[PDB]
Amino acid sequence: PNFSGNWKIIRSENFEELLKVLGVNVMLRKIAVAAASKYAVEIKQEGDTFYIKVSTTVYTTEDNFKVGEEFEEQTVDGRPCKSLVKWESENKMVCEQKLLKGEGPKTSWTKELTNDGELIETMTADDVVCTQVFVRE
Ligand SMILES: *C/C=C(C)/C=C/C=C(C)/C=C/C1=C(C)CCCC1(C)C
Repeated sequence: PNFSGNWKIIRSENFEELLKVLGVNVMLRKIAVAAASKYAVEIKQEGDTFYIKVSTTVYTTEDNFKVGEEFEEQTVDGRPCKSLVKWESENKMVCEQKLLKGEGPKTSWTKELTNDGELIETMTADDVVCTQVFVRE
């Protein structure tokens, strides 16, 4: 049992405050928080190669990477960035991002497989950490 599976969110904490740090106005933050209640993640892991598909009711993106190899994605607020994933431990990885253009808050994410079958994702902007918890569908 590795990261592979179809994961459905059961809990999201501090997501609105993450988007506030990132400059989203209140009305869209509330609509984004509602959209995150349908957040789903599909993972296929082969070694340190990861295929990820993150989706909501009306949107879906893919985001494939290999640990230790730089790649391009977008920050949570949508700005292009270059990213590098490393292991922290057997079942936790950390990704550091650097903006491709301009400046902005410092952003990163983590994924972790817990002993109790949960997937925990965090997303960070400066001081503020959002935590989302998933279970296998
Ligand atoms: C390893 C995990 C990854 C690459 C996931 C990143 C997640 C996002 C960029 C999520 C963004 C969201 C919005 C901007 C609006 C509300 C719904 C979300 C959670 C899909």
